[PDB]
Amino acid sequence: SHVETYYSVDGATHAEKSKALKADGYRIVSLSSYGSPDSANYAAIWVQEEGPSFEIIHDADEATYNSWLQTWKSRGYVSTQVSATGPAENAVFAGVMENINVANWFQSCELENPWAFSNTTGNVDVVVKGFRMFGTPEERRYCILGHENVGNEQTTIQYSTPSFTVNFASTFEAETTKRFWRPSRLFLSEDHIITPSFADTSVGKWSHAVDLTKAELKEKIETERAKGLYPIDIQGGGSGSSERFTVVFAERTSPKPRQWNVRGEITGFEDNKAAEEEVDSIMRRFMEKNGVRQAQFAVALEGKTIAERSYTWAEDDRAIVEPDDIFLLASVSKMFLHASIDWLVSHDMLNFSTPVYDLLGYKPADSRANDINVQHLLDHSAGYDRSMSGDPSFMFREIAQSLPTKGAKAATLRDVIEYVVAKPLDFTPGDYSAYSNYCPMLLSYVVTNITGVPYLDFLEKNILDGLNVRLYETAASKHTEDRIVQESKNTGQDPVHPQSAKLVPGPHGGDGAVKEECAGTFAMAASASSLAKFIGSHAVWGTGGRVSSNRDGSLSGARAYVESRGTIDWALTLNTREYISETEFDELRWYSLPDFLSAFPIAG
Ligand SMILES: *[C@@H]1O[C@H](CO)[C@@H](O[C@@H]2O[C@H](CO)[C@@H](O[C@@H]3O[C@H](CO)[C@@H](O)[C@H](O[C@H]4O[C@H](CO)[C@@H](O)[C@H](O)[C@@H]4O)[C@@H]3O)[C@H](O)[C@H]2NC(C)=O)[C@H](O)[C@H]1NC(C)=O
Ligand SMILES: *[C@@H]1O[C@H](CO)[C@@H](O[C@@H]2O[C@H](CO)[C@@H](O)[C@H](O)[C@H]2NC(C)=O)[C@H](O)[C@H]1NC(C)=O
Repeated sequence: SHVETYYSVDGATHAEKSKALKADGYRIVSLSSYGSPDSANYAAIWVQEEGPSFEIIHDADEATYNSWLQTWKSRGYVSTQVSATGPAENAVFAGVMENINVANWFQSCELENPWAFSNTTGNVDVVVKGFRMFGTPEERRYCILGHENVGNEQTTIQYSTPSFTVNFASTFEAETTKRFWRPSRLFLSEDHIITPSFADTSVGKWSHAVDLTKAELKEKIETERAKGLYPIDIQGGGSGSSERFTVVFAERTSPKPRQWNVRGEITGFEDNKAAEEEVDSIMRRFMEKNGVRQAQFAVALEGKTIAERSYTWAEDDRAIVEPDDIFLLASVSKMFLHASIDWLVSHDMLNFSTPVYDLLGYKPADSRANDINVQHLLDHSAGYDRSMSGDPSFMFREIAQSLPTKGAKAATLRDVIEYVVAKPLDFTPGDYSAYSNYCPMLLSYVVTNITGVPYLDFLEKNILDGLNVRLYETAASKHTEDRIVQESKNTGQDPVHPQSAKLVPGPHGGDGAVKEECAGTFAMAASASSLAKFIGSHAVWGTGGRVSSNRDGSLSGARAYVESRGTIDWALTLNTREYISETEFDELRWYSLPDFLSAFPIAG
């Protein structure tokens, strides 16, 4: 639990301190090598706790390191730290091998490009555990070490190549704007380039400093120690006068464990308690394997909830999901648009046959766009193929920049429509269907245009019948204390501030959508229960009353599924789409949960 740190020590001092700390029940959790290969310096962190046997090496040339690596590999040991300093031909190496059980690990110190590490790892997702960009600027070499990502941990590392240098301040700001995201390591090269790695695991309060002299580091370590933060990473770079340090501090030595929580009741089943045990077992296996933190399952019969199970597999700093919490619905949002158009047609305010752009007063660049009717947009047969021409729903930034205001103002729904009506169709209306986010955007504008009511107002008054279905607002700052965390590793350029260079999280504009203009297509949020209830009297797919079909949505931060099968309706919400693969999700929604509904009947 006690944390011992040293930095700016030579091989001989490292070896003395190592032998004494180890003999007094410490294990090495961080090793950095830096400086000149003829006089390398070391920074190390040691934690006083029990654990498996380990081996360390330092001042090792390539031959000695590879021989020692291969030797301890052959004895079941696993590389957990790797560092190198100097020109390729002349480099010295340091490392830690541990007697741990890791299925698959990978390491190369011969990479000339860090992106080449994927060829080493094949089809296996890894968490990078060790790194050093060594060599020289003209002849760059990389040590990269990765462990198989058991638990599907969410991580990033931003590499610098001979042809691109990471701006550390802007990367650090972008990555830590994502909720719970924190530095794991701040790797540092001899030419003072930071290669930072991030995680959304929790070590309590944390802090960091970069570009520190040993004097500044010593002060910073004392400052943080008084506050009860201890070093979890330390990295040196440079020799002599230009020696500098990165450091990350945390309250804890290791990530908090996740804890399992379930809320809600199954009420309308033959054997309610045996139904809970089985579906809990299914969801628990899925969430543990895929590292999913927050999820909901719900069954409804004729618009009435007969089952709700809300699931948390999360550290104690994530809210415990309840059945009435709301999840970003992504393209499940579309069934509310279909219901809105159904309302307008059956109240004689619109026809399936109504030509849309003539109704709006637009003169398309494509004569064929004059034939696009309400039905074409419901069916996605209107002529918009995003595989050919890209997806307008994620082009708000590029669209705003094309305006006369030249990116000073965010693009509106109307701006996207005007942009699209001035571009050709990809195909003749009605020839085939191509799944389109844009088609229900244009129909959401038609709803406002015909009624003079904002789409959200129209939904509350005439469609939702008091269901808590809400716009998921774009801005990250509106979501910083939300119970439900919409999780993505991803960041992108900001469509709300189209002249800003600063990357925003994927669920908060990073994916390229302004959610305020996408209520009709994927920007709504609701409970699984609200979904299961709604599809009881509305088409889950297509337009009209209840049908036997299903609908899903995928955005950065969200996965949702709803299905009407037989007499009942069921829904599933996840706080992520970054589960392991589609095959994990498809198995859950197409075998596991349907096979549960078969094996556990509703009340007789
Ligand atoms: C249904 O959708 C259509 C298509 O979007 C929409 O028609 C558009 O309405 C706007 C008004 O909101 C029209 O824009 C006007 O165009 C005239 C010239 O033709 C301009 O001079 C107008 O300027 C006024 O407004 C400006 C902005 O506040 C001010 O800068 C200025 O001082 C003026 O007061 C104005 O821009 C637009 O031409 C149509 N577009 C088409 C293709 O018809 C329609 O209003 C929607 N209907 C409903 C009921 O919502
Ligand atoms: C929906 O369809 C009906 C029937 O085609 C349309 O009603 C017609 O409107 C046009 C234009 O004003 C008239 O010339 C016809 O005489 C109307 N027919 C009838 C039977 O009333 C209606 O305009 C369409 N709605 C929309 C919004 O396009």
